[PDB]
Amino acid sequence: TRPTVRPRNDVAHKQLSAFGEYVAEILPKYVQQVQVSCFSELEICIHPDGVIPVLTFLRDHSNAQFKSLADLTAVDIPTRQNRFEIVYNLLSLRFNSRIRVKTYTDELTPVESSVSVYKAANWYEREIWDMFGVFFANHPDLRRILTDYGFEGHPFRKDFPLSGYVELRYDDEVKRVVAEPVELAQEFRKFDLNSPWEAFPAYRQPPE
Amino acid sequence: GVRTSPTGEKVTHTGQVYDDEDYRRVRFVGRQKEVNENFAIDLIAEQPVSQVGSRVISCDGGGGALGHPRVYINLDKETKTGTCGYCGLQFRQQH
Amino acid sequence: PTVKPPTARKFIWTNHKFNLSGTPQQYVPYSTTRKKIQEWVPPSTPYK
Amino acid sequence: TSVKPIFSRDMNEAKRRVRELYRAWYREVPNTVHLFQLDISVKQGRDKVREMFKKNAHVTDPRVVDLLVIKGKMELEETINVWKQRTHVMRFFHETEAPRPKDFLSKFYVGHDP
Amino acid sequence: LHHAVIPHGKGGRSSVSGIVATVFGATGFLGRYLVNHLGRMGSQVIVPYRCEPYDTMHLRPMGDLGQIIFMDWNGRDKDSIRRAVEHSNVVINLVGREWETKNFDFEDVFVKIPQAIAQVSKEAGVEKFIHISHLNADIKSSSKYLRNKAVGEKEVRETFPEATIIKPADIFGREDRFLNYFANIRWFGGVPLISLGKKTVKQPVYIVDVTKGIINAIKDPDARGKTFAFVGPNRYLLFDLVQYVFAVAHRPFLPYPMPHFAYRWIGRLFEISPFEPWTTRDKVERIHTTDRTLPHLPGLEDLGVQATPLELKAIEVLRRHRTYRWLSSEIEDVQPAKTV
Amino acid sequence: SRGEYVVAKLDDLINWARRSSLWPMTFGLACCAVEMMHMAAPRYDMDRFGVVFRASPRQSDVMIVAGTLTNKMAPALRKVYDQMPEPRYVVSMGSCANGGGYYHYSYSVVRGCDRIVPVDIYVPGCPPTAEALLYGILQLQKKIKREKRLRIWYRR
Amino acid sequence: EEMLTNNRIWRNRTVDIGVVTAEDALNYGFSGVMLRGSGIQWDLRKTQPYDVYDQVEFDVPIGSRGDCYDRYLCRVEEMRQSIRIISQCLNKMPPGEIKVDDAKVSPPKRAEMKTSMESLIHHFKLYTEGYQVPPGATYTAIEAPKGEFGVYLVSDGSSRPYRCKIKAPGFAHLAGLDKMSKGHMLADVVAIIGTQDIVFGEVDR
Amino acid sequence: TQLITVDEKLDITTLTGVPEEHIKTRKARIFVPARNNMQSG
Amino acid sequence: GSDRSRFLEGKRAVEDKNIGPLVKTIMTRCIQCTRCIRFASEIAGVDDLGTTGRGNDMQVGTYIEKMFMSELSGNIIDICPVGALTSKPYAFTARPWETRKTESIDVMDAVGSNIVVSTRTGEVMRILPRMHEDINEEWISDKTRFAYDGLKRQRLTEPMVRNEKGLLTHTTWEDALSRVAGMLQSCQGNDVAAIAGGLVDAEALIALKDLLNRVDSDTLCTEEVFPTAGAGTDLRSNYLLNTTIAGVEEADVVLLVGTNPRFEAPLFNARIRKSWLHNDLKVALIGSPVD
Amino acid sequence: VKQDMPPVGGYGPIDYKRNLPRRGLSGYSMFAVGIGALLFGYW
Amino acid sequence: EMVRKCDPHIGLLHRGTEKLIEYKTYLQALPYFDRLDYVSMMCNEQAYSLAVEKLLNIQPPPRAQWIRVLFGEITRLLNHIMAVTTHALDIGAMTPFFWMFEE
Amino acid sequence: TYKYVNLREPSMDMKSVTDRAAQTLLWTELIRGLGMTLSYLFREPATINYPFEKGPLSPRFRGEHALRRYPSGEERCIACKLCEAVCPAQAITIEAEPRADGSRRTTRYDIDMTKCIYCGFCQEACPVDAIVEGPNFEFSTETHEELLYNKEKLLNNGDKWEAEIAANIQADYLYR
Ligand SMILES: CCCCCCCCCCCCCCCCCC(=O)OC[C@H](COP(=O)([O-])OCC[N+](C)(C)C)OC(=O)CCCCCCCCCCCCCCCCC
Ligand SMILES: NC(=O)C1=CN([C@@H]2O[C@H](COP(=O)(O)OP(=O)(O)OC[C@H]3O[C@@H](n4cnc5c(N)ncnc54)[C@H](OP(=O)(O)O)[C@@H]3O)[C@@H](O)[C@H]2O)C=CC1
Ligand SMILES: C=C(C)[C@H]1Cc2c(ccc3c2O[C@@H]2COc4cc(OC)c(OC)cc4[C@@H]2C3=O)O1
Ligand code: SF4
Ligand code: SF4
Ligand code: SF4
Ligand code: SF4
Ligand code: SF4
Ligand SMILES: [K+]
Ligand SMILES: [Zn+2]
Repeated sequence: TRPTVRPRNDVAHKQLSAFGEYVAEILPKYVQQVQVSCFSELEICIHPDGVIPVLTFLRDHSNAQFKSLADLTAVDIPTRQNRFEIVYNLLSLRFNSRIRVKTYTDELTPVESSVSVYKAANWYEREIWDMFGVFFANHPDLRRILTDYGFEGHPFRKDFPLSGYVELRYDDEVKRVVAEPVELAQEFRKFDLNSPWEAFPAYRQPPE
Repeated sequence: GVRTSPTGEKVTHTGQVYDDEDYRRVRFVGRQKEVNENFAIDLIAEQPVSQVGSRVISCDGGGGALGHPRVYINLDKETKTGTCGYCGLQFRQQH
Repeated sequence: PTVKPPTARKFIWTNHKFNLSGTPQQYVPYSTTRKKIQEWVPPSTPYK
Repeated sequence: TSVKPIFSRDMNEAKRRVRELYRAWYREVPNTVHLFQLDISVKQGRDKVREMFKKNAHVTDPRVVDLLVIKGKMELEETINVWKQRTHVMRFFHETEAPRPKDFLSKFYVGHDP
Repeated sequence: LHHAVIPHGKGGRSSVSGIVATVFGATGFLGRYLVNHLGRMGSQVIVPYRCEPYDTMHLRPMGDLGQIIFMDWNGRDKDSIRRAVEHSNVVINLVGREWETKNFDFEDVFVKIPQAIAQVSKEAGVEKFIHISHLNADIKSSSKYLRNKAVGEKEVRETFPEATIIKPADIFGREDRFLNYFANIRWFGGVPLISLGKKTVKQPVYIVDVTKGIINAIKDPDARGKTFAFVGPNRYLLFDLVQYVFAVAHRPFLPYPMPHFAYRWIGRLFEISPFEPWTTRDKVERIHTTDRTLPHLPGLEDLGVQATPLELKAIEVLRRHRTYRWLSSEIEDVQPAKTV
Repeated sequence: SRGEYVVAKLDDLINWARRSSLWPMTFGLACCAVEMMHMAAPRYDMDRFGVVFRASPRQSDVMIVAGTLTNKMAPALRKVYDQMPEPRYVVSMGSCANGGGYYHYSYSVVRGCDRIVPVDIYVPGCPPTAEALLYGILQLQKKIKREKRLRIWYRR
Repeated sequence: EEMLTNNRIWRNRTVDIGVVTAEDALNYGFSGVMLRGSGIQWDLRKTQPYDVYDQVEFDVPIGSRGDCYDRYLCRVEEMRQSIRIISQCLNKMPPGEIKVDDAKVSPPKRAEMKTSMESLIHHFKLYTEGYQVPPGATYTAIEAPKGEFGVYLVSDGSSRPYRCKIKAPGFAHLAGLDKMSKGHMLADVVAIIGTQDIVFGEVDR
Repeated sequence: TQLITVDEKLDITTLTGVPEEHIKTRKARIFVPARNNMQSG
Repeated sequence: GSDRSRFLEGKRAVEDKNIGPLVKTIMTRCIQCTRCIRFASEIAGVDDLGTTGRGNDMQVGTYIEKMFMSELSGNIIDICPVGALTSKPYAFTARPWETRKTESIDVMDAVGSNIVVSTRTGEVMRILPRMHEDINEEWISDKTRFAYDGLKRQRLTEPMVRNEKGLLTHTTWEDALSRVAGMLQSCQGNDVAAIAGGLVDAEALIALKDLLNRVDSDTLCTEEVFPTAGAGTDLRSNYLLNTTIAGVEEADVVLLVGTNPRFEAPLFNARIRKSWLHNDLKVALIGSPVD
Repeated sequence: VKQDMPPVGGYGPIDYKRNLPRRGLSGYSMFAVGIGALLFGYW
Repeated sequence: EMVRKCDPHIGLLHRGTEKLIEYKTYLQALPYFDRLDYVSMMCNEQAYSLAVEKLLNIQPPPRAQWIRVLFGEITRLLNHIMAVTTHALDIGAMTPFFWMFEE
Repeated sequence: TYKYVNLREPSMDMKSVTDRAAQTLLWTELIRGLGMTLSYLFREPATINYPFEKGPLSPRFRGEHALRRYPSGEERCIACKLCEAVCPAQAITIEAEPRADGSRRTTRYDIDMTKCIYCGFCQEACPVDAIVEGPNFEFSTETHEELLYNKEKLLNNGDKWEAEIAANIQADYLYR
């Protein structure tokens, strides 16, 4: 198990288990699960009405001090009923660690914006409106940030296909770059690469 | 062994040539259909059948790690040569 | 290649042609396969 | 079925925001035709805003029309400020597409599309 | 019917439309918009180009990969014409010069070259030939343009009997020689007119309607041997037409009559040039030739094409020729002209 | 003839003056801007050929589309090309500007800059090396050298 | 450093220009130089050490005022320390292999693919299907020379990533541009676009 | 209260931006993907 | 398994066999698992595949130049887990990761075999079975598996009308449908009819039935003559396989009257043989003594 | 084996420091040269 | 010419990297990271490599890690040369641009 | 383990204050910059004479693609489609069939050079070294479809450049 196996850090594993016990008993209103991953990174799974109360704890409390909002992420999972999963990544410089505050919403239910806690989210959740369609109420300037101006739909949703529904071309009749229904030169060749033998026995789900 | 179709156009080694009424010859009007005249089947028909004194022969295309992976060929039929799958070489037991 | 020449093959061009683009010797792409669906040829005699 | 609203409690405030958004577009369209110096008139632009509002006029869910008011106000916010261009405004006006045949016999003739 | 020329797709840019069109003179006014409206369907278009290749470069963003084949040709050579039309299932003639040059008169552009292309299109198996005449092209007309064009039309009709011959009246576009011409006589003086420009009646037609008519003539097999006549929906006098152009362009308009005998002497003052001449007496005799009405010939409404009137697209043509002080005046901020 | 000889010498003259003083414009988009900078570096050095940057479109001969043309910057590229005075040329640099490249199937990439602008030289690479970009500029010079402007002008 | 650090024209374009306080730098998600210009002692190669950055010896330049000039000096001194680490790694380079020898993860060598059978199956299946990654979400962050470059990679258990969020430094830095250009002219906003090393491929993804 | 009671059909067909052409003219198929007979897994 | 080789030797090479124009056979790649032999012995019921030799030289084959042609001779392509028995028409043309697996239905026989038509770049590559417990358990016949290239030859691609000399010339859809409807409107009553062929779905059949009922014609026929005497086609009980295909698993006496179910409904004969092998099905045939 | 390795005695030491060499005269000497230039010009 | 409000519209180079990553394998997902920070190429290679190796519960050999650090610091020289010299270009010292691009 | 950039409190004796006042008035660092620029004036600049000289490369270099052949004429591409399963741009289109002598060969090997990212997963995934990414980088075009290489153009690149590609693989195959 020496040469080609990543060495295990039981110390950060145990410390993130203890800090997860700490946070789960400080906040029983919104913290729903606490899990320490096998490579020693903590995930605090909360309720979507707890964006402001939890993250203000972690930004301010003298045992957490998660000062920097590093990354903010939605992960569209279509097989749920709350299909979007907003992932907060928090870096604490004083205690030198990272925490992962995961929560959920579907399309129509809004998530309360956390620019009152972390100003760094001023763009990040803005991207989640542009890419996914998760609306963030009580945001300073919420709009698209990355796609085209006359762009209909949200790209990183998995019902939205790889190539969109509009392509562009210059048109010399109207002297204008116009959007037309997409006709590809080559179809995107989809590869069914899922090998039907069970790869990982430690990740087997129980049957019906 | 390249030949010319009755539309005046050279045939590829696949068998591709446009017919008489096909409009897609117009992309070669004033230009040239770039084909290769060193056909693979013609340049491997020239190679001799290698007489070897073993029942099972090992072919690797020559060069060691510069050719195809090394496969083993059975040579029991005196009717049929033992053709390598990758390189097109073919062997025969000499008895 | 006048001290250590490259190894000669029976198919390597001894006539190196330069970038022929824009000239009538240039390259034009095309499909290299054959016709997939073979159409039906109707008969040459009437049905009477 | 007891969910959290966005802005409106039921369809009264929802129709209020749809109505104020259309008021904003009807006030705005002559400025859009002027500063983008389009070759269309104000009448054709207001016909297009009418068509865009009647395209989505079958919704009965208050959260869905709340988000539609939000997306319409984002379109308004990017139209009033010059953040869109002439192409982004004229992409509503499908001028360059071939007109799609609607009846059955022409769709039978031109392809396999149902 | 070959398998590759069967139409496919949604009729977009990368569709297959089943049209193989050789558009002679596709570098000019009608050819630009015709390759535009063919390349958005997916047609293997042959562009035979006479000019500099650079002047054809703007025809490359108008289609998919390899749908436009550019090739050389010469007007006095049936070899390159046969080389270009022998794989096309439709040939379209857009060869024209509104003035005469040293190497080619009106006859070599309108009699020799169209009959040459039509004869070679007959002897190469082409399904449809299309010739573009002018609505006032008659044997008994005053300008050598219209006489040579009617002679060449009669030749094309007697050498290719299924040729679709189309009559546009006076086409206007962004690159025309009709409205830009009428807006380029604020340079010379006060836009002089023969007999005040009140005795001639016109009806101009917009180039998108003419291009839709040409393509709906290619698609429909009811166009074999016909003789269409593309006209605008509203007739105009010349005087209030020029006054409408100078009111859309928002210019000082002070007209004055230059007589019938001394305005051709100004017409010879500009055709002494080896350049593209600014005006000539042929353009004078064509502007002061009224558009005939041909009720017995079909038009845009006999191809399913709704004609667009002048008041929608004259602003599109004439927004260029404005100064800054009325650069962004709206379309409704002008008075419509008086139809007759 | 004699006038044909005069306009042939004048074609050689003005095509020489247009090819030996190509002015590209500072138009980078993506990773190919780095290699376009290295084509302006001391080692490969466009300016030894007479090839110098001018940032305005009004005073440039060629526009090297160095990088990815997305769906949000199609009208900016088109208006930048259209504000260039004639003669204007386009050297499509890199795979995303040529044919979409590595982001060809993606929703927000114009699949080739030949859809938006006319393209005179295609320089393949991801990125094409600054030596190969320099070879593309030299092939553009070999395209300008065989222009026939006043010959076709005299023969029309 | 001779051309720019002592030059008065450079100091007059960089001393007052774009000052970032400490708590606002932690607040806006700044990372790397944008923190280290503001006096924040944070370098991800010393704090959360990865591959062998615990076995090299180098210094971390810390700014004093947070302007363009201190971040300039931070970048110059990081080039100095990069020469230091390259000298150490050219002296401390061990012998060994270059891929991980687990052949289900890394492809095999070509001489052992064209002779053996298991390595041919693994070459075939690593270049056609690829290796299966266990299901789970990770956030791996490094100190790119701009700042924290991070990948939040969520894997479903197949050979294709389910989601790959790319935390880039220039995104948060160009966010903080809105505060940093308060009370300057046009000719200083170009220096602020400079001192935040904004490469827009990572801003726009 | 701070909660609304919606008894309507859940309909985001106008928010996803997908055109009508590929909402009513497509037949979606929900299926357990059948096993490839070359393999036993 | 592991990830490298300790086999520092020279491998064996086994002679290839010749068992037909369907199954390309390269016996070097075999692992001697014997799914060949248990398949051809229990389900195909041929007893002409076997194991010759002994030790590491044990060649799985026929021992003679015998062409293994059963009604289910292609399914040894399916169950062989190695590439020792590949399809010979499908050979070299495709590769499974790029194939789109469209789940479809056999129409070659009235068994109703669930299949997968796997395609590539808009072209049918091959046809495999699906696992359906009551029809085609995970097998198909050889006609179903290898009748995909007749699907892509001799295809009617364009409307063809009679010209002035009675030849079939190509034409548009407008002209062909107009010249059909011109004779359709001049027919009324029993002046127009129809013959329903072999491969025609219920959508087309009810389409043409509604079209010939707008003309009020009931002369709508099929190729295969079913006797209408007695109840005829009214009750569904006397023109079906009323029990199930699965019910042959339950039965004990199956009487076959006037049919040859090996070649007409081949996987139904496979179900009769599996009930014969396991559930001891007692079979009787009235007709010619077929195999 | 035959692999890319550093030599057995290592490499030479690589300088990585600031070296701004402090050239130029003093301040008083530069003002002396300047005032001497002014006085010679004035004379 | 005093600055009151800056609003950076971005997304003019948005190509959808992290949607194309979801449809390709891991070895195929690596060359997107060359093209995100295209003056910090092997840094982003190293970051994605550490991400996948963290998920795989495997570690590189020692020589691979020292080569990663060697070329990561060469990459650090590359990115800081780009940063410093184009910042001096945007301010106006266009000369150390040309002096450092031979390096 | 850290250092403070720009934390130099300057000297405040009359000597150094007079030195900095003369540095401000008499422009000392400006003359330092002028001296450094004049010192790079008098060098040999690194401008190489392209196209009569060429840039330095290495045998790992990845340029225009090519299909190689055995030293008996038979082509190497045995139609096994790994190079389209690993191609990150999906720039390769392969269709195959058994030819006359029964050997597994291609009938369509398209590489779209304007999709290709020139990363060489095809030349390292090929189990027979059939597809290689050669040394040619001076293969620029003037028309877009000229960069859509089919099987014929790639065989022509292989036969044209085999005298160089075989030597590069001969010099490089011990590192892979
Ligand atoms: C005509 C022939 C050639 C002329 C010389 C050509 C070579 C020199 C040019 C070098 C390159 C310059 C390029 C542009 C530089 C732009 C920057 C610049 O100039 O900044 C100006 C700088 C500005 O300095 P600063 O902006 O750094 O000032 C510091 C200000 N604080 C502290 C607020 C930051 O210097 C000057 O303004 C100097 C003015 C002229 C000095 C003349 C001194 C006369 C001394 C008389 C005697 C004094 C002793 C006491 C009295 C005795 C009486 C007898
Ligand atoms: N106002 C109008 O435009 C109207 C025009 N028409 C008719 O429509 C047709 C096309 O008109 P339009 O597009 O406006 O004219 P253009 O001047 O814009 O284009 C005519 C084309 O013909 C080519 N051509 C002309 N003479 C020759 C020659 N001797 N040899 C080779 N090529 C030649 C030109 O080639 P090159 O680019 O090399 O010069 C050019 O491409 C003409 O028949 C005209 O009479 C009818 C009604 C109105
Ligand atoms: C003038 C010379 C000698 C060089 C510098 C230069 C070019 C050509 C183009 C550009 C450029 O620099 C500016 C500023 O720096 C970057 C840096 C970039 O990325 C790091 C980048 O990416 C799109 C774009 C740019 C500009 C750009 O378009 O030639
Ligand atoms: S063609 Fe490729 S390497 Fe080049 S700029 Fe585009 S993404 Fe970057
Ligand atoms: S089924 Fe395949 S592996 Fe098994 S004995 Fe037959 S050929 Fe060999
Ligand atoms: S794919 Fe399977 S049957 Fe074919 S050679 Fe490899 S291990 Fe043997
Ligand atoms: S080098 Fe080009 S053809 Fe080869 S795998 Fe990479 S992108 Fe595909
Ligand atoms: S080029 Fe190589 S990897 Fe690609 S199909 Fe041919 S032999 Fe296989
Ligand atoms: K098999
Ligand atoms: Zn061999």
